[PDB]
Amino acid sequence: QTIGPGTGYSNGYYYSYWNDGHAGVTYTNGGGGSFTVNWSNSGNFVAGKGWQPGTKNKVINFSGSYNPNGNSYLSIYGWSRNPLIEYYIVENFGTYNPSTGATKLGEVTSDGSVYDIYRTQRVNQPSIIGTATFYQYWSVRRNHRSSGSVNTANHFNAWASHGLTLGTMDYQIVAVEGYFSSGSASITVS
Repeated sequence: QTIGPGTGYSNGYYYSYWNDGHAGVTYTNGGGGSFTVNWSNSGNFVAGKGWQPGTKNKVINFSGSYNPNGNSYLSIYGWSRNPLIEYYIVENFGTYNPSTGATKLGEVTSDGSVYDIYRTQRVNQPSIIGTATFYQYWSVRRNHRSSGSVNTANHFNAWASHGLTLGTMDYQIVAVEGYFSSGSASITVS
């Protein structure tokens, strides 16, 4: 509620807010499923509310406003362990296209749009377990939106048949991620 980086609960919802230490972000937990993040000349941060652990069949609802001014993402975001996987199903984003860099593996239609499916590999990056090497799986929504429902099952199933296995689920969050930019977002999860 103007919280510094951390993990916890605040009315049945798990929250996770991570940043690289750069100034510029203010993350506020609101009641229940709500949080606000406002950032001006940020570094890299990831902030959001949801579930710990997540599930391979959750259908996640979100509303509110997302107003990026530069490099940012609004995604269903989470991790799995063994294998260590960072995954993103991106609903909307700013000036930087998330697929830059990626290998396209396929497509899937869910909740009103087809999404393009990509795999990237992070080498010696922070993870949930500390500095690690891991694959990053992405579904990018062609038709961008700031509110809706996501049936996660569709994405995890598509990923599976393109050969992108997932281990045991860690947290599963609706997150706004920023990379050295500015913006505003107020979102509510359910």
